[PDB]
Amino acid sequence: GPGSLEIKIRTTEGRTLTVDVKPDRTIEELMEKLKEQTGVPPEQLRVIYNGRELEPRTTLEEYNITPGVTLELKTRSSGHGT
Repeated sequence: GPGSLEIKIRTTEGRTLTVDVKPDRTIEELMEKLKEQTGVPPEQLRVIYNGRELEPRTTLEEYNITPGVTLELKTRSSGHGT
């Protein structure tokens, strides 16, 4: 296998990020990386692979998050609470 893989994450800020992650990792990882990259809190975002919505609880291998792809951030405008 590749071990890890270099993907991209276009944000609600309109910028495209570029991080490397492993296919065995969860979307929680992707949300963690984009947080420390652009600064935006992932709890208010949705990761979008090639026009598909990705939940944090699910793995990368489940969505075929392969190297060279562009994930997008569509807003998740609903807070858990105060």
